[PDB]
Amino acid sequence: STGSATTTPIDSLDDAYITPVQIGTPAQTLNLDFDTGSSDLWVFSSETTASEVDGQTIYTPSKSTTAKLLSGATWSISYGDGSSSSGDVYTDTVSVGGLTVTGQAVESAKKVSSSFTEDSTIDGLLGLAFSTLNTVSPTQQKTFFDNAKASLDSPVFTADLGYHAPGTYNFGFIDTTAYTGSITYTAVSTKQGFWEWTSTGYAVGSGTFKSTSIDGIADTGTTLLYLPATVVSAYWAQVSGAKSSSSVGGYVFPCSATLPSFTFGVGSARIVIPGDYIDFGPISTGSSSCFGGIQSSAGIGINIFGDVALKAAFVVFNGATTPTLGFASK
Repeated sequence: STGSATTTPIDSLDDAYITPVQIGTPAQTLNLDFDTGSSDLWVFSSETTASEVDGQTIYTPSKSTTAKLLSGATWSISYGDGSSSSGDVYTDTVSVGGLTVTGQAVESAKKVSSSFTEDSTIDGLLGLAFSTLNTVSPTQQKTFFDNAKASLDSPVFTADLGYHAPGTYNFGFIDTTAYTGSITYTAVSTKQGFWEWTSTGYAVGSGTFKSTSIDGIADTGTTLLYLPATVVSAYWAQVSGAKSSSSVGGYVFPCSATLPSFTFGVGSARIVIPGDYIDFGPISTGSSSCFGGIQSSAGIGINIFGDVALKAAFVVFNGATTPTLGFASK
């Protein structure tokens, strides 16, 4: 089997991407944020505290003939940005782009934090990291990908995120028309439950490439590129007037600037992030100070290759017995 679904930016800044997902019988279609940095499939639901729902589409398990309460199971998750959600658990049929899993754990939110409530476009998350991070207790549950894997033509999924445009998540096959050149594969550590890999270095603009190992995670659910302070300082030093603002919470730059590209290494290969991808626009409406798309990971504890980096590439998440990650230009 295979599946293929279009993923669409939620706003003009590519702050996140949503992908339609069919849950239950008859299908209830919710727009979920596919997150390779977490391992819970959770949704706004008929059980979500009413004051915490503001425009989202909800899953109503009582209207699904295939829904079953997973008795005694609860879940609770926090994310790197301090947002959180929690609730109980159903199993139901879940389909993505024509690929169907029966008996998938669908985590129904009873509570969500304000950031989720305030984002009307995101109806929940679909985690695609390793199932060892799944938060369901007392019986940990598998991700959609792990459940699907044995049925897939090949045990892989791919992320092809667009810049200010739709893109694609494919399951079970590699679309050889979707990238240029060759895919370079690199080793993954699953020790922390993430798609964790080591970049071979970086360049700023047309500058020379610095060979240096940068350990980080491929995370479709994080908007920006978070790298060590040394690397980030070297980037922003090439933008006149750029500075780190403690009050704003990161590097800002004059909106009149033309940003340089940023290159990262994947083995001997190179992925180039165009300067435009690094512009996240005015810090507040009407401001001439713009927010940068490359920020320090110093306060986080891990480097994160988020959407800013990933959308410059065609990315293969290879879930073979020994997982690997592949990157191609496109």
